[PDB]
Amino acid sequence: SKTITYYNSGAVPLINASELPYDVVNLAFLSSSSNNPFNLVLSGAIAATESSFTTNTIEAIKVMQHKGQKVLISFGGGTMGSNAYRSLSEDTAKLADSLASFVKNNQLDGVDIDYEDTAAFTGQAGYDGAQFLISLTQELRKRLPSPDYIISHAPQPPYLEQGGYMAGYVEVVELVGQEIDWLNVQFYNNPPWSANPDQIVSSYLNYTKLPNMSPEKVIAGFPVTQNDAGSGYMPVQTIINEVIKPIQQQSSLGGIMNWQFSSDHNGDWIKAIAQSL
Repeated sequence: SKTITYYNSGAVPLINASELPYDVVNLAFLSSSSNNPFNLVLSGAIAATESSFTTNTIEAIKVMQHKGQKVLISFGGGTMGSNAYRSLSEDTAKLADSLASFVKNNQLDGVDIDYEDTAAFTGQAGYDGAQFLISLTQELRKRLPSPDYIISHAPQPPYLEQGGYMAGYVEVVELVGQEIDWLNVQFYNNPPWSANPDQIVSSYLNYTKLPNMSPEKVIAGFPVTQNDAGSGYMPVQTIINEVIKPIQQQSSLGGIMNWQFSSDHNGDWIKAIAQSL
């Protein structure tokens, strides 16, 4: 199983992650400028400017990588507009080249596609979101081959519900799941999954059985603290004993993701979770 975290807030120095039991750190975020959607800009504690990492970030990445940890840039995030994606969907190869260049020029291990434009799975966004994610994944994987590079996505549970109205990622995994390393499923901000372990477990198992998916390719994601999500916080003892152990009893568990690194005091959360894996 793998342990994954997102780094957006800088309240805890990034280099602290190099001494904690994380396998993957997603730097959040790279996203479209309001100006021109094909110009990608950085946000969060990683950014010295819109186009550059801070000095401390650059060093922390090297130290993490020396430890055998993988560091991805997360593209997207919750604040990226559907209108920017609509434009990008008309030239995914150009977007892929920009992302691949950012990964290579900053010596990263790949990309996390944190895509949250739900309306593009319901016919309300003026572009086909599933075909966008399918094409973007193919073009990115062309430029960032396995197994040297990682491509993850971060879907929300409705995206993966067979037969659902917003199940865009069912189509995604059916067409290009073999090219995706794993899914960081956000079991938060999404009723009725939020803080509902029984529903999280049954859905997790269903997702591992989608075409091209497996336990290894599905990571269960949670907020560290109450302030990390509008809904879905659960104490770590509940995650362990009502999510992790029930999944381990029936299948295997690809891993645990959290939002977000700087909310975890002294790394206690990841230490307890890791232990349980």
